[PDB]
Amino acid sequence: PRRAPAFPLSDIKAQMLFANNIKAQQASKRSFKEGAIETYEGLLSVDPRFLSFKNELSRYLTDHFPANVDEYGRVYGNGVRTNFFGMRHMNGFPMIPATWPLASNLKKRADADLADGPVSERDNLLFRAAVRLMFSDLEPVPLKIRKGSSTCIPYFSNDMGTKIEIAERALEKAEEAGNLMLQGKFDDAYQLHQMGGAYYVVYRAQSTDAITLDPKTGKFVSKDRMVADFEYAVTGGEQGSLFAASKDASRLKEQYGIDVPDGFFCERRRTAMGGPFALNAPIMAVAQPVRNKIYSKYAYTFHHTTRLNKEEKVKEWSLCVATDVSDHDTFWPGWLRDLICDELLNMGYAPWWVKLFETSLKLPVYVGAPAPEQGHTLLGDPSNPDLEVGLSSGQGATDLMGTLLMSITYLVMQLDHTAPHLNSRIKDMPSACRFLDSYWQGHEEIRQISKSDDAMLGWTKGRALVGGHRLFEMLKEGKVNPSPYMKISYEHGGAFLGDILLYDSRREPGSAIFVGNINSMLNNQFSPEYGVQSGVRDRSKRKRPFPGLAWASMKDTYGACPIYSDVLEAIERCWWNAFGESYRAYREDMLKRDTLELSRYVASMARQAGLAELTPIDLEVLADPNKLQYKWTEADVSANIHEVLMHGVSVEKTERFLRSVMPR
RNA sequence: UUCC
Ligand SMILES: [Mn+2]
Repeated sequence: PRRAPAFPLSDIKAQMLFANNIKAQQASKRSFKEGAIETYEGLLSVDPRFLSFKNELSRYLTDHFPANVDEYGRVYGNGVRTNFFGMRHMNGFPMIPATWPLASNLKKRADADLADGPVSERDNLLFRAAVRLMFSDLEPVPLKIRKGSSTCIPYFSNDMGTKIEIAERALEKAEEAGNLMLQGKFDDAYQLHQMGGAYYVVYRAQSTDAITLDPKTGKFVSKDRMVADFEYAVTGGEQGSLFAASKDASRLKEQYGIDVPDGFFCERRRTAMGGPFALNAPIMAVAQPVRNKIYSKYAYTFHHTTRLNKEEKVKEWSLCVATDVSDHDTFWPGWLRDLICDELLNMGYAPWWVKLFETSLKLPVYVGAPAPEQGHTLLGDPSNPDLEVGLSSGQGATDLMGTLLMSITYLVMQLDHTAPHLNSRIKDMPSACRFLDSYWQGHEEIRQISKSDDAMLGWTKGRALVGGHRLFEMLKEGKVNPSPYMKISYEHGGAFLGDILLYDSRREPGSAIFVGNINSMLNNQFSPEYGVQSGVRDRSKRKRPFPGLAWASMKDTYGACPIYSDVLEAIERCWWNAFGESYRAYREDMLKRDTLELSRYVASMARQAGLAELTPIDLEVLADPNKLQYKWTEADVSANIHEVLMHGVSVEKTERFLRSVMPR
């Protein structure tokens, strides 16, 4: 299957990915880096008192609150779905090495017995119907840009004025670039408009990962995370090795003189990709309108906000199945990319725009530093984009691509195993569209609520119900994958978008409730993914702008957890043992300081008005903008708060851009 | 130095 071409940083093809400015040049050369994160102002993640705190808190909570998950993966009782040892990592120090991204996932999919295209005409009609329902009758809106985000290849600018110019210039020259691409002139498109080149691979921390305590040895064991070396990555797995990264932290003592307590490990690192902003801008200009459409018209299956918002839907079901998808982004099929482009062309979308979109899902990737003495290599040839990495995280519409794939995959699962009587409803495009439009509004006996690779599938009373139970049973047995498209299983400890579905003795959706995940509160408060970046003066540009504000939304977010009170008290007690101070007081102080500092960023609130007008979501997002990247959408945040985190491009300009893209 |  052809190895992918690879070029060292020194090669002209890689050099061309970095503009002649210090930032870009430094991004190209950055070597492996690690170090303790500043968990909170003045507190490092490896501070002896903090690790002592984590040791005691994790053992105590695990021992006193064992998981309550039944044989079908439904959590009940204490609402706990696992041990609490996940907090035992030296945050800021990664597992070595991180993985090289797979240049082609075709073999990976084939070996996993996944299909290389819609397996039946019905499936082909549904995937295409999804494209028609999602990309039709879109309303333009201004292109919003995250403050402080990098434009990556080739400029690596973080300056909002520069980003706005890049975005406006891109919406203006997109057509010309796309047509150049239609002519096979990728180098031209890239050199003239910076549309193309590659994704810049950045390795991010998944701060908490599974750890178990071996009753026999009394030693802790970290979950092995398999990583691919360069050979494996460029040959799509045909050669090279797939092996377990080392999470052993002993090295930190010898290397940095850091004391490492027993049972503390290095963090799991995941690949993330920064897209070339000039190419992403014209894609984002279409993506937001699509989100606005599916979150409004198809709100039932796609717009999720609070625990109660989700609860109201699942309540009406007779059966709720919490699914789980294995490695969604790397398994995502390039044929769906081509199917989507093809259908957009049929709907009348501008060819040059579709070309831009298709190319963004075939782009080469530049690998920075997976480990010491490794990296700085471009995978793929920018002159002719042909990678099959699956779904690139920094592409302008990754969320939509995952949602489109999975939503139809789940529907097909329901049709295949429970509702054959609904197949006659899907005879052609018009009927497929009508059926999908109704299914997505929650009007059929089979339903779902989903977002990318997270979802809950439902069956009301009816003919499909009996099949629903058979499907659930098949998932429990876990011997046969219920889908030809992705590896699907049931989630151990069913949850949807952060909220655990707590069942009572009846184990039925009608008497079940969504509660926050208490473990996530712990991950967020004691294992953040980033330090506080106290050296970045503009807080709005930090990964964690106002960390202290989360204390004010805690009760609203986790109050419904059965053991909420208990955890807060175990924390207070353990923090006292470790620091000789009150954690609560410590947090109230951080809350006060950040509340005072927030007024400096929000025109709305007076030079000291409280948080009175802000919602729980507003607060969680100010403390962790990332949640606006996987949990909520712009519309869920008060407008004056959204302005703090994002800046937009003129409405007139995106409006003019959209008009030229969409169907006449 | 990404992406509702
Ligand atoms: Mn789930």
